[PDB]
Amino acid sequence: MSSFEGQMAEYPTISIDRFDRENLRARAYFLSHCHKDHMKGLRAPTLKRRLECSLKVYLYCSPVTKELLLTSPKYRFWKKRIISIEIETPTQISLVDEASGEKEEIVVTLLPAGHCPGSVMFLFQGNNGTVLYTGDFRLAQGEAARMELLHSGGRVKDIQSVYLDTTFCDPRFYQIPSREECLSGVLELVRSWITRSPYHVVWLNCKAAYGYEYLFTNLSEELGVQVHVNKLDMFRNMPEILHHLTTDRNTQIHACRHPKAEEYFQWSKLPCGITSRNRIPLHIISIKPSTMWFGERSRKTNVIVRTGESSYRACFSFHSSYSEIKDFLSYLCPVNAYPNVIPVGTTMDKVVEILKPLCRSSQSTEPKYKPLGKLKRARTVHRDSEEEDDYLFDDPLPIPLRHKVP
Amino acid sequence: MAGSGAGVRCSLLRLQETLSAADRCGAALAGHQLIRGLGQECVLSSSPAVLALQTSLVFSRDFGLLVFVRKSLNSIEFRECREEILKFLC
Amino acid sequence: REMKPVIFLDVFLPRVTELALTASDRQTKVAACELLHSMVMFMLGKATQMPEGGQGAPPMYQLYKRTFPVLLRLACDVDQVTRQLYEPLV
Amino acid sequence: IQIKHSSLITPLQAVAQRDPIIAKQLFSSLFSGILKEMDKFKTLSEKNNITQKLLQDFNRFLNTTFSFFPPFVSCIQDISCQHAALLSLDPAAVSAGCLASLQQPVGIRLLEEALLRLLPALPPDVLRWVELAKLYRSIGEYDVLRGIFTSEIGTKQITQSALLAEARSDYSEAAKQYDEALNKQDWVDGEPTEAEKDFWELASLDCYNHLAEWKSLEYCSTASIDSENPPDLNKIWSEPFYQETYLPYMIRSKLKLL
Ligand SMILES: [Mg+2]
Ligand SMILES: [Mg+2]
Ligand SMILES: [Zn+2]
Repeated sequence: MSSFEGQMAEYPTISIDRFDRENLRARAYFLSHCHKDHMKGLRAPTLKRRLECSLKVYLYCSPVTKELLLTSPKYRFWKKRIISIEIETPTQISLVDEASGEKEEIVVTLLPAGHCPGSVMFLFQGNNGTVLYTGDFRLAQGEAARMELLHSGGRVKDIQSVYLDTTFCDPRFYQIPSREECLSGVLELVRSWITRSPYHVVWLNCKAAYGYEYLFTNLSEELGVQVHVNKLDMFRNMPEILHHLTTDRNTQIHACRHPKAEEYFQWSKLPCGITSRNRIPLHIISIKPSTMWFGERSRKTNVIVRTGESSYRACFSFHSSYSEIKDFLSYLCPVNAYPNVIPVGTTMDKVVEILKPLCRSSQSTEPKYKPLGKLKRARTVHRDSEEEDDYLFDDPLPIPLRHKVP
Repeated sequence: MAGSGAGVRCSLLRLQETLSAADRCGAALAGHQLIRGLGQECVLSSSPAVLALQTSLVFSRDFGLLVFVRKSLNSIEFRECREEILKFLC
Repeated sequence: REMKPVIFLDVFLPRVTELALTASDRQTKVAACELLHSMVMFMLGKATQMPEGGQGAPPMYQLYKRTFPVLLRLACDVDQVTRQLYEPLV
Repeated sequence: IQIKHSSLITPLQAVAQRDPIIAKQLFSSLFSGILKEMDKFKTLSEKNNITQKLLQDFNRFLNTTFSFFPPFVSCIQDISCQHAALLSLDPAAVSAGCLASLQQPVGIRLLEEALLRLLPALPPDVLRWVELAKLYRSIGEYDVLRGIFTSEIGTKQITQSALLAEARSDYSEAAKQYDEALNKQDWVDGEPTEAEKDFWELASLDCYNHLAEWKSLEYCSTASIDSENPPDLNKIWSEPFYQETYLPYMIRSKLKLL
């Protein structure tokens, strides 16, 4: 999910990954990647009506994001309003107002996120300092020190705020394995399965639309088989991905999707209508790459687990784990840090108190001096009546006199 | 507003001043944003002292939510605002 | 180049031994160990140098009595360099 | 044993860069050696000029400092102790440095060597005795304090009688004698010095503190800081001598009364 309101505190004139209610007054739109939770309001009728009444508002995103977005027929009205920006290329954006001729320049830099085709970061630099928006990123430990654009002369830049992805910001997802390990496990399993007979097929229950192209491409390169998907016209301008997918159902590896694909697999049938070739039945096994299932285990588990006679689960996460998030935020050391999404189990307060010790808040101060005036006793209640005998005791000490005047 | 020590109070003051911004849609959006902000702020509160302070501020008879809805009921532009107010009150 | 001021090294010996024994800093400890080795060599040279005048060699017994335990405890130190330096010396 | 001079000089200066005590000892030794070698190398006038420049630099060091690094101050004063030409340091600066760095013994040694060696060479000896008395009071040596006040500072018989009464824990008679001496006008022999009157004032403050006379104590701790009959308490923050002499007794008396 995306708990972001698509509006930074430093630059409220730009909205990122959210165009629902208050972002209709923004001067520039930014899109991290092409996931549905980061595209709320992008197809709204009010936004459609606003686009046809303005000329200076644009939608900035990665070129791969533009290719994936313009392929959908529902978003083709953005064809003349999308401006793609290369990664690691500092460009100047003009936040010109429509009504008044006022203008404001800001410098944005796109950084790779390693999440899905077209996923990038947004690094803004303007009058209110430097802010960073890492929407659904994935960085291993020790990789934050390798980003060239986040360093200024060998040291980390002065970052004011970080709107980081906190999908797995909880002690349950302590150290998620790298995607290479899950890839190797899935490759070994699929090889050992399909190497027996040409009728052994492997399903890949991939929930997200984008993010699993790495697995498909590497399985195709290591097995020579082409994965089956529903639609592949979206990758028509991406040769390195298009030549690994196929619409034909006569392939072994499959990654097709369907709302009722579970019952179909239970009936020994892929999501595609084909259930057998040449009237010879097919032997199907299901591999579901996910991460939330592994975050609920109670003992030592493996990357490739077997939950049934023809069912498997793989730990394939496109989100940074708790340790990776902590390492990234501690290396950046920003003034503030806001969670974009709250975990299902965790709440807002726990994520906030986890992220706070990592922020650059190393500034303490002694409490303000509370004055003490007008003492709480006016009259001397401890006064004596001065009745004595004056003979049992020695003479009183005479009052001293001091005439020195410096 | 200068009352930034307790963000709830300044949020309520800005929400009250919103009703005088010629009853426009942009004012409605700003008011809805302020309402959601003050709601998510009052929800995360856990200490009972600041909790009582916030529940006394939001139900005040000068800039509270009830007087805000009672005076904004004649304006159709603040439909989502009253809905979010009622949801936060629930 | 034009003078030779006389410096008495026995005023540094207690502090130098204390450092060589219990210095936390590695550079400070190794520097104190080298300085103590050089000072022990200087003590031997002074004790063996015979004044050609009527005065004999200065007695180093009061210095040996408190230097030898430090050298023994340094020659069996957990540190590799200190042990390899002070075992042949002992 | 056939080591080279470098094999001894390099580790020595290496340790000196990382240990302040070794650095303090090495600098003092080198300073004394170089000052001793120049006797057989220069003439009397050149040595006098060099020692005057050294004295000026040490006075500038002791006067311009805010951290009061104990090794640095102790090294400067120990170097000044070893040479009779550097014993003329500013006594006030030495005492302030020793009170700020908690190095009272080395300042006591410096002042005693200045009072001994420079004896044949306000008077400077009186100032040195006052600073030495303050340094001894700062460490709780009250017997030596009273000895100094009887032998060098005090010159009248009233001072001797008051100190004799104070030695027997008879603080009332001592305070009466001190008040009589402070209010006296007809001195047959001569007028008392300023140091003696300051000692009288401080000893009367001490006697009033011992007798738990809080009203007299608060009167005497503020009657000599301003000209107006109702004293302005903020005048204490003007003089560092005030901040050290009258502030503790005034605060104590006010707190006791409250
Ligand atoms: Mg998303
Ligand atoms: Mg994502
Ligand atoms: Zn299929």
